[PDB]
Order: sequence, then structure tokens, then C-alpha cells
Amino acid sequence: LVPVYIYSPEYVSMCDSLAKIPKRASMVHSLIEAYALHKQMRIVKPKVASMEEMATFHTDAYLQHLQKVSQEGDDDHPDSIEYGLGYDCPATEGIFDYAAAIGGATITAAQCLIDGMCKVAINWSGGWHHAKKDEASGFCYLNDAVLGILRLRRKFERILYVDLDLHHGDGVEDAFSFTSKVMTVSLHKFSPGFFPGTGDVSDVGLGKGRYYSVNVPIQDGIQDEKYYQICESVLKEVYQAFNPKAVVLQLGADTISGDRLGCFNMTPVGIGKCLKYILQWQLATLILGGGGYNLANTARCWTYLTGVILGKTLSSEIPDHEFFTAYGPDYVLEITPSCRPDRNEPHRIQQILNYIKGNLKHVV
Ligand SMILES: Cn1cc(CNCC2CCN(c3ncc(C(=O)NO)cn3)CC2)c2ccccc21
Ligand SMILES: [K+]
Ligand SMILES: [K+]
Ligand SMILES: [Zn+2]
Repeated sequence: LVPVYIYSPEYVSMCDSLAKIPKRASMVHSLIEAYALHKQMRIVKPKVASMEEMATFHTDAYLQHLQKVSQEGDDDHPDSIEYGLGYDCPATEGIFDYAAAIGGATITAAQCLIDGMCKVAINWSGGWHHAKKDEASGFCYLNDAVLGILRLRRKFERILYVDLDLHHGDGVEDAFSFTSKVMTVSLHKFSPGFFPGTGDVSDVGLGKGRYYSVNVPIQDGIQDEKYYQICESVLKEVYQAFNPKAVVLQLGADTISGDRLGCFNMTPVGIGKCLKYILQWQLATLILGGGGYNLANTARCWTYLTGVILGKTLSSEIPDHEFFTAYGPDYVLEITPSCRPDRNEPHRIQQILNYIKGNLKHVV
């Protein structure tokens, strides 16, 4: 019953080097350990993914290119245009090893779930949901969520992927767009000019996977109570129509008030309610992180959610620890949203929910 916590010092040290989130993995782990939450979990060292494990989704040519430019960080290689490596996804030195470690961490969590070691396994440094089988994308060099789902498919016949990141989980949706055995549900900002431009409510999958992809397009300024209302309404229909046997849950914290992107107006309490609704299904659940560019707020969010997973209530006072000064000026766990307009007109929200309920009729 005790949740598995994927962690090692080597793993955190590698994840700390990712370009857009310097030291975020150490902050997340350090805050969790300062609340002593790791003492209530089964700590599991992640294995590094092998080439053949990564190739269950990614092409050998992509992985070999990534490995080659990773050796010295060749960010000027003429073939990188083939593979999505460039301004947004630079060929950092060591990026292949970091990708292999994150992929391996998510696979390890999936393996713990299928071995019955736990009902909940956590890889807070995972959630690289934009990566494609032969292209890096949106800071994602390897799609560890896809690798996790594929591992879970060795044992579980139907997997539900739920993506609460601010951005559409397009890489995961694409990987499974043509199958009814994996259903993807993404709540995300959908607006002209907002990356990656996909995931309208009319995108429902393709072929035999038609109606087994679900997209909930949301506008700026949504807050906890309406977001949870939307999420519960969709997930309730999904659970009834699809009958999942296992769940992969991406919890990117770029929805949280105070993020540099400043789109949604969420607090960890609202995401926590979504998490609780999924946990009460009592299915094997693989928990991933993702985006989150206010480093201290992301650590606030995921520490709180770790608390939710353990059924614990955490003290408001941020405990003294290595990154204590990042939590100023108030040094508390809670995040106060700002007072700004919610651009989600309730009639449009009901149109979207009705559309989705109609789509899920076609599902058995
Ligand atoms: C496909 N496509 C490509 C572009 C080019 N610019 C996009 C950059 C990509 C890189 N980037 C980016 N990546 C990941 C995240 C994240 O948190 N993902 O969960 C956030 N930000 C900034 C925006 C683009 C812009 C708008 C709409 C679609 C478009
Ligand atoms: K999302
Ligand atoms: K699908
Ligand atoms: Zn994001």
C-alpha cells in the first residue's frame, strides 16, 4: 500500500542540469524530505533505460543521433534539423544520458506497478509529454510517459492517461492516437499562437482510436473550483465509458498561479482535488511531473500532492532546508492566486462538456 518514490542522488543530480529548470529536481526532493514524506514511502532507485527500452517508442536513428550530439554537446550538427534539435531543444552535453535516466525512471515506476509492489508510483522528474518517436519537442527529448504506458501495457489491458499540464499532451496523444487500448485525456490552454497548437475538443483520435482521445480546451484565468468541476465532469464520463485498468497522471505545475507563463490561476489544492478523484478509483497509478517554471511553486505543488497521496496534512510553515530562501517572502506552503478575469464563459464550458459526453457515447 505504501507508494513507491523513484529517487536516487545520481538521478536528481542529472535532472538538475535540464536547461529550463535548473536545480528544480533538488528543490522538489529537498522540500519533500524536509517534510519527512520520504520516510512514509518506498524509495526505489531508478534504472537507466537501455537503448532497446527507449526504442519501444523512439526510432533507432533518433536515439543514435541524440547519443552522438550528446557526447560533447554538438549544438551545430547539420542533421539535428531532422530530429527537432535546435533553439527550443538544444543539443546539451549529456542530454542523452539525462533522457535515458528519465525514461528509465518512469519505466521503473511502471515495473513496480505491474509487479504489485505498490498502487502508486511517483517520478516527479518525468512527464516529458511533447516528445515524438523521432523528434524532440517542447523541451522534451524522450517521451517517458509513452514508455511508461507501454510498460504498463505488458500487464494492464486498458490504460488511461490524464494530462493536467498547462500544455496539450500531444506527444502522448499522437503515440496512441490510433488505438482504443490507451485513452488520453488532456486539459490545457488552447488559443491561437499557444504551443503546441493542437488539442481542440474536436480532436478525438483516429482510425480504431477514434473517440479514445479527449481534449478539453481551457482559457486563461481558470481557478481551482471551476477547473475541478470541469475535470471531475470529464473524468467521471471517461471512467464510466472506458473502464481503465491503470492510470498514468501527468501533473505539470505550469498551471499554478505565479508561473512565468501566467495563463491559468490554479493552486495545488485544486490540482489535489483532481488527484484525489483519480486516486479513489484505486487503480495502479503512475504519477509524473512536467512543466513548472516557478521553481519554488512547483516544489510547493508537488510536495503538497505527495502529501495528498499519503493522506497527510502538511504544516504551512516551509521547514528550514537547503533552498529555504527560495520560499520568501512568506515562507509558507500555500499559494495565493491573484484576482484576475476568468476568460472561460460558462456557456462555452457547457458546450465543451456536452460535446465530450456525446463523443464518449461512441466508446465501449
Ligand atoms: C508547433 N509550434 C511550434 C512553435 C514554436 N514555438 C514554441 C515554443 C516551444 C518551446 N516552448 C515550450 N515548450 C514546452 C513548454 C511546456 O511547459 N510544455 O509542457 C513550454 N514552452 C516555448 C514555445 C509554436 C508556437 C505556437 C503554436 C504552435 C507552435
Ligand atoms: K494538459
Ligand atoms: K488512444
Ligand atoms: Zn507545460
